[PDB]
Amino acid sequence: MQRGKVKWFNNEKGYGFIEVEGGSDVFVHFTAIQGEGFKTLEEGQEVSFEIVQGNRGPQAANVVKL
Amino acid sequence: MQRGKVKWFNNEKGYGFIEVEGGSDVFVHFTAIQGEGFKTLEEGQEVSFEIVQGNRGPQAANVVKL
DNA sequence: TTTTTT
DNA sequence: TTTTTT
Ligand SMILES: [Ca+2]
Repeated sequence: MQRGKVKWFNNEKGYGFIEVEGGSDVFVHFTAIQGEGFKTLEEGQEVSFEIVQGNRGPQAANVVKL
Repeated sequence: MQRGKVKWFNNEKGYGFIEVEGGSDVFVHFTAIQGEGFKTLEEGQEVSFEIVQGNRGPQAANVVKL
């Protein structure tokens, strides 16, 4: 196990490097990253969903990218 | 269940709207989105990790944002 | 990205 | 975002 700080990361390429004090940078591919990822939708994305009603209006539930 | 097409989604705000044929747009909060999210690292992020050797050299495994 | 239009 | 330097 090692501690480091992300040197840079490129979201188009899916990788970057971690800097380590007194050592070489370490390559990181996105698939190695733990934890929940960032949830987003792109303009034009086809989706299925359920409609529900909240106190501020209707909204989508169970939104699946088709 | 309904189908639609994302009209716009704002990553800073964490929400957007889904267009549906013949109906009002439907609001979508990011927390309603299903599937794995986008895995990324931000420059300067402190991380822990393990090192493994692939056929192009060492790389990080089990990368956790601290 | 933490809640109703762009 | 699909694999070694911004
Ligand atoms: Ca307006």
